[PDB]
Amino acid sequence: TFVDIHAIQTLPYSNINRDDLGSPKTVVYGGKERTRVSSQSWKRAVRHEVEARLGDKAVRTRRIISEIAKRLRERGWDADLADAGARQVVLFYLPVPAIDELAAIADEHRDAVAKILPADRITEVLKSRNVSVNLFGRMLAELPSTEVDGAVQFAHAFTVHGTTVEVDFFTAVDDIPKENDHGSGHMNAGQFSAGTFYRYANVNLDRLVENTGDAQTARTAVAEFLRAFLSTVPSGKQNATAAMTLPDLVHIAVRFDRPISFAPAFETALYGSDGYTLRACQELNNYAERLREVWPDDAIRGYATVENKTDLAALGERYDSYPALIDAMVAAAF
Amino acid sequence: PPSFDVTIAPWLIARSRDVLAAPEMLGLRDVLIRSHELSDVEIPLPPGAAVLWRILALITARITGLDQPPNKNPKRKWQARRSQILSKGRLDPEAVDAYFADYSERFDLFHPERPWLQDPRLREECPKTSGVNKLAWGRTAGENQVWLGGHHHDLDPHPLDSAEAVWHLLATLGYGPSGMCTARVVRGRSERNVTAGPLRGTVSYHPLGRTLFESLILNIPYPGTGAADLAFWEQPELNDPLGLPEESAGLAGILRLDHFRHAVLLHPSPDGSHVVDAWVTWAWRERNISPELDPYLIYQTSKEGRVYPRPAEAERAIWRDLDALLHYGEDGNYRPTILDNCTPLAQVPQEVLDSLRLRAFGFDQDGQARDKQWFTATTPAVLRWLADRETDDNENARIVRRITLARKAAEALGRRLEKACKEAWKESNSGPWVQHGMSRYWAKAEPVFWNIVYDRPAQGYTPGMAGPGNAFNLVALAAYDEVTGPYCERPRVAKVVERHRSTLFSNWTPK
Amino acid sequence: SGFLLRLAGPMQSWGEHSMFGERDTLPYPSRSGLIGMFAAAQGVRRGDPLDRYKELKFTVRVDRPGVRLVDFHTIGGGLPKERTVPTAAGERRDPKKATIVTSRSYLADAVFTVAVTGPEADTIADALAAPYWQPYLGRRAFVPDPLLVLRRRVADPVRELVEAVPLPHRRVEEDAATVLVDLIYETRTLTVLNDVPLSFDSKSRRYSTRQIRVVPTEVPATLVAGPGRDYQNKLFTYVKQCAE
Repeated sequence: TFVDIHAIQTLPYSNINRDDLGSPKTVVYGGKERTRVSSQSWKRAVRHEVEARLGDKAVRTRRIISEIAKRLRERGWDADLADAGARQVVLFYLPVPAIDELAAIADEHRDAVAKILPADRITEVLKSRNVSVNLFGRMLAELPSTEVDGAVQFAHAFTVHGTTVEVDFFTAVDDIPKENDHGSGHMNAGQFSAGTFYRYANVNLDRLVENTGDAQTARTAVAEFLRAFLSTVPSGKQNATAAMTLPDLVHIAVRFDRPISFAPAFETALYGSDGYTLRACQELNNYAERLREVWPDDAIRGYATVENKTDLAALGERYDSYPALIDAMVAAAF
Repeated sequence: PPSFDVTIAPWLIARSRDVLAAPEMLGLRDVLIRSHELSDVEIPLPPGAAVLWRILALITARITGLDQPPNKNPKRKWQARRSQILSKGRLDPEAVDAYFADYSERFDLFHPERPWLQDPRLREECPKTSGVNKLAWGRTAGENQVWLGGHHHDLDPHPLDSAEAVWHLLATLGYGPSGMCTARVVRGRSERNVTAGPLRGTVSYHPLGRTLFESLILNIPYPGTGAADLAFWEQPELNDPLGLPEESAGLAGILRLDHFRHAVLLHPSPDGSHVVDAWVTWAWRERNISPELDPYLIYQTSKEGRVYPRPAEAERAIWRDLDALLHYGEDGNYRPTILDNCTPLAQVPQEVLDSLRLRAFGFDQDGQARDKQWFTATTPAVLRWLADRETDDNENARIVRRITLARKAAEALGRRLEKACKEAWKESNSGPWVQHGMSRYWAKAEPVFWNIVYDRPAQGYTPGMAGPGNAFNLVALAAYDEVTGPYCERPRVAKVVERHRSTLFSNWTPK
Repeated sequence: SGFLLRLAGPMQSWGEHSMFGERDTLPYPSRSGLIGMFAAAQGVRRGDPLDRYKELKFTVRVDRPGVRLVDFHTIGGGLPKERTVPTAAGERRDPKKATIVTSRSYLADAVFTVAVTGPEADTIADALAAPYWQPYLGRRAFVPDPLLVLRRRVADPVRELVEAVPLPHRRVEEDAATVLVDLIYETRTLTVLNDVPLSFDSKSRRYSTRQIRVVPTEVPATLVAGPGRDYQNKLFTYVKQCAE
C-alpha cells in the first residue's frame, strides 16, 4: 500500500536551487561532496504543476456544478431548476464524499433563485479536501485544517557521483560607451554545477484513501502525482540555464509492507571519465538484487529506461513507456 | 474568586538529590524551605529560568543571606557570615514563614488589588488587549506568520496553565521586545511605544552545586552597601508610569528586580487555573540605565567608553554546554563578577567548592524585536570524573591543565577566526561568512576537544604532549579554508582571503 | 529481548531547544525522535497517551560522527501578493516581506547503531517492518536507511553492539586491536537534555529533562570493513543470518 518511486535524471550545467550564498545545496555522502536539490524545491515544483492540471481536469470536463445527480436531482429539489446551486455554490477542488456536503448543505433554506449568501458552511472545502491536501500536506495560504500532513514522503535528491561547484565568471556590459571603453557593467561570479541526480518519493495510499474516499478519485490523484513527479523540474534559473529534462530511469514499485529507498546504493561515489547513466542503472539493479534476495517479499516492480543496452532484472518487468508504467502500476496497486 | 499564589501552588519542576526518579511540581515556599532535600529546581524556558533564579536568589538573600552587610570590615565579615549559614546546611522554616508573614498578601498572581509584579491599573486604561499569544514565547502573535511553534491563529486562544503563565510572564518581564506594543492612556496621555528588556540578548551564568541550598547561597552577589531597597513586589505603592524610576544601590536594584521595562497582566479564568487573556505594554517611558552592572553577565568594553554585555550566539550553542566550561580559564576579562566573588578561594567555602558546576541560560535575539534561539548549558560532570578517578596529584593536575589549555586556546582561535572572516568579507567587496564559518568551526572543533581530554589520537597532534598540542588551530584552518574556498578563485579574493588567512598560524607553537 | 535499529541514510536531524526559525540538531539521536518514529510506526495520533513507550532503554553506538551542515530553507517566497502563509490576525504581509526564512541545521553522513531494550520491543519491531505512517529520521523529508531494523530479535542486544557488528572503514594501524567507539547510556554523566516525550500534540508540546552519559568503549578491530563496497556487503551478510 506504499507506492515508492525512484528516478535517475541527469541535469546539465545549471543551478537549480542555490544556497545562502549562491552555491547549489550540497550534502557530503559517503565521504564525498554531492550537489543536491532540496525536497521542498522538487515539491513546490510538482505541486505547482499538479494543481495546474488536476485542478484543471477539468472545469471544462468533469466540473463541480455537474452534481445534483445524488442530492439535488434524485432527491426532489427542483429536478429541473437544478441550477439552484450550482449557481448557488460560487457566490479549490474537492473529491466526492466531501462533495456530499457540496450538494447537501446546498439545499434547504428557501431557496432564493426566484431572482444565496451562506458560505461559512461550504467554504470548508479544504477542511475535508481539496484532495490536494490529502496528497500533500496542508495548503500554504490557509490556517491548519485537522490534517496538517502528509502521506507523500519526499526525499532530497543528491548526485550519484562527487561533483564540485564550478565558478562561472560573468559580466554585465553597459550599452552607453564613454571615451574610456571596456568599462563593463558589473563583473561578478556565479556558481553552477552539473550531474546525474537520484530522486525518490513515497505515496501511502493505505492511510491515504481514508481521508478521502472514492478509490477512483484517489487513483487519479496518485497517477497524476507520479506523472508530475517525473515531468516537473524546478524553476530555478531555468531562464538562464535551460535544464529541462526527463529521468533517464524510472522505477515505480508497489510494496504492501513498508516503503524502501535505494539511496545507500549510491553511497560509494562513482568515479568517472565515462558516462554515469548506464553505470548508475546497472548499479541500482545490483543493489536491488542483493536487497531483494536478503529481504524477500512479494511486491510489484516495474521500470522504464531510455537505454536498451542493459537488462534490469531486479527492477521488475520492463514496461515500454512512463505513462504505460504508471497506468499498469496504479492499476496493479488495487 | 480565582486566585493563584506562588507560595503553595506547584509551578516549579523540582527533583531531589535522591534516586532521581519521578520529579514533581513544587511551589516557591515549598522548594525553598526543603531546598536541602531537593537537588535542583528548573522550568523549561531558559529565559524564565534566568529570571526565576534571580528572584530565588533574591529571596534566599532576603532571609538566609540577610542581604545586609554589617559595619566592621563589611565585605569580609559578610563572607564569613554566609560561610556560617552554608556550614549549618539548610534554611530556617520560621524564617521562611517570617518573611512571607510580611508579604503573605503580595504573591497572588490574580489578586484583585495590586497583584504579583503586574500593574493592576493597567486593567482599565488600555483600549485593546495584547492577547496571550504575545505573552507566550514561541507563539505566533498578530503580525507574525502562522508556521512555527504550533499554529495559533490569533483566535481560539489556547488558554495557558497558570504555571506556563508565570513562566512566560516571568520571561517576558525579563527579555522583552522593543516597539509598538499595546497603547496606554496615562493621565490622558497615550504613548504606544515600549523599551527593550533589560537582559534581552544576553547569556546568564549561574553556579549550581550538589544541593539546591548551596546553589542558592552561591548565587548571592555581594549586596552593594547602600540605601536598602526592595524588589518589585515589596514596594508599598504602585509605581508612576511617568517620572524617573526609583534608584537602588542595593542588590534589589542590581538584580534588575526593582523596576521592569514592561507591564504584563493575566486575565484569570473562572476556574482559577487558566489564563484566557493578557496585557503586555510599556510600564516606564523615560530611559534609565541600571548602575552597578549585572554580576551574572559578561561585559566587554567598546570604543568611546561604553560597556556592553557580550551578546549571545547560537553558533556557540552548536555544541552543547560550550559556555558552561567557563569555570576553567579565567580567561581574560571574560568572567562574571558573581563568579569572581563566589567561585574562588578568597571566599570561605570549604568543600562545596570542590563540586561546583556552572550553568548558562542564553537566548540570542536582535536588540529590537526579533528572536532567534534559546539554549541552556550545564557543565559536563565527566570533566570532574576524569580529574577524580585517577587519584594521582601530578596527573590530577595534568588533566585539568589539559582541559584549561584546550578550552582557552579553543575560544581564542574562535574569536580570531571571527575577525578573520569579518575582515575577509568586509575587504573582499571593498558579513555572511561569519555564520557559516563559526557554525562549522565549533560543530567540527568540539569532538576534537573531547578527543584531547581522553588523550586519544587527535587530528594534527597525537597524545602525550603537554597541552592542546595546537590541533584545533588546524581545525580552524579547515573550517575557514572550506567556507571561503569556492570563492577565492580570482586573484583579488585569493590575495585578500590569504592575507587574512595568515593569522590563524599564530600562536602555533611548534613541536 | 530487543532489536537493533540502524540509523543511517543521507541525512539525519534530531532537533531540540529550537522554537523559532533557526533549527538545530544534536550530534547523536534523541529518544524523543526515535520514540516518535516508533509511535508513528504503531499508529498513535498526536495527543494520545505515550505511556506505552515508557520503560524503554536506548544505548546507541556511534559508528561515524558525521559532519554537520546548515540547510537554508525559505518558505513562501516568489508567490504572488495574495498567497503566502497567513498571519495570526489574518492580514498578510507585503510580498517583499512575505516569505519567512528558516535556516534549519542537520547532521549529514553519519550512522548510528541503537540497541532498543523494552517490553514492547517485539511489537515495535513488527511495526517498523510494516508501519501506519512513513517512518523518518528526525524530519519528514529525511528518508531512512533500508536496513532500518538491522537485527529483529536478540537477547542482550548491547553485547551485540560491543561485539560482532560491522563498522564503516576508518584508519586502523598495523596489527592493531582495541579501536574505540563511543556509545551513550542513560555521577559521571555528560549532559542533561529535554528528551523524554510526554505529549506530542501540536497544541501543547511537552517534554522533560533526561540524563545522558557517553562511555567510549573499545571494540576489536575485526569489525572495520574495507575501503569501499565492503561495508554494505558485510552488513548484508550480517542481516542474512537473522533468520537463524
